[PDB]
Amino acid sequence: CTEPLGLKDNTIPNKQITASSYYKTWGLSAFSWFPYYARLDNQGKFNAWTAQTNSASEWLQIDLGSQKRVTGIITQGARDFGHIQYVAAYRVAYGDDGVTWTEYKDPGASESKIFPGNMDNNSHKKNIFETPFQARFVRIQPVAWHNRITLRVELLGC
Repeated sequence: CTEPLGLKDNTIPNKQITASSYYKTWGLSAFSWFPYYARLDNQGKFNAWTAQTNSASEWLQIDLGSQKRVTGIITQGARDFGHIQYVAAYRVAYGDDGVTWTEYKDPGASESKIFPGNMDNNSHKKNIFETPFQARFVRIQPVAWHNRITLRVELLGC
């Protein structure tokens, strides 16, 4: 139960990947870093999701399309005009209706777990949830970043 859930191979459609906001270089639609570009190993100039602002109130939401057992996550950052960008730490939340959420916590913990993220633009960083959760929706909540909040993702499970 550690299989890719569909982000990298486009099985999860673009409309199912949303975010608090997305970046547009100098407001040009042509320079959009759409939420649905946040797919592992996405190639090209605009190959990742980048939040409009660098705030801990930003989030990337993935609708798996159906309930799945989520056991892990893999992330990458990206590069924009020679500048390395990536999320260095993040929390995870999940749910089934897309409007109510549960922040991931170790059993008995009062604080949501903060997962160690990337440290560069292309290396894959995998985290395994010691306590898998069942859910249709998953959101990644950046807590720390380098230059910009930028992500490419893949969720693992079955």
